[PDB]
Amino acid sequence: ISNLSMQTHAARMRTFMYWPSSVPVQPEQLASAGFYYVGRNDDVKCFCCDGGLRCWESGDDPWVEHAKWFPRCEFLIRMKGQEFVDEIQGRY
Ligand SMILES: CN[C@@H](C)C(=O)N[C@H](C(=O)N1C[C@H]2CCCN2C[C@H]1C(=O)N[C@@H]1CCCc2ccccc21)C1CCCCC1
Ligand SMILES: [Zn+2]
Repeated sequence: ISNLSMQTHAARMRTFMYWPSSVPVQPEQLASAGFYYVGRNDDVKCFCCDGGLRCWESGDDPWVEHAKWFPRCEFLIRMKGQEFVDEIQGRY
C-alpha cells in the first residue's frame, strides 16, 4: 500500500476489511491515530512516520501506543501535542 494513498482517514478505514474480529482494538480508533492495515495478522503502519505496531491488547489506546514507540511522528505531534508525547516518554 502506498503511504501517500493513506493520508486521509477514509482511505485508511477501507484497508481493514479482513481485520480479525478477535482483536480488542477497532479500526476506527486505529485509523484515527494514523494507522492502516497491512493485511497480515494485526499489523498496522502509520501513514506519516511508517512506524509499525502489532499485538494489540485489551485497553490499548492507539494514540498512546503511537507516542510510546514512535514519539517523533509529526502527525502524532500535530494531533496530540508534544506535551502528550513527552509525558508518554517519561519526561515530566
Ligand atoms: C501492547 N500494545 C501493542 C500495540 C504493542 O505495544 N506492540 C509492540 C509493537 O508493536 N512494537 C514494539 C516496539 C519496540 C521498539 C519498536 N517496536 C515497534 C513495534 C513492533 O514490534 N513492530 C513490528 C516490528 C517492525 C516491523 C513491523 C511491521 C508492521 C507491524 C509491526 C511491526 C510489541 C509487538 C510484539 C509484542 C510485544 C509488543
Ligand atoms: Zn506516525
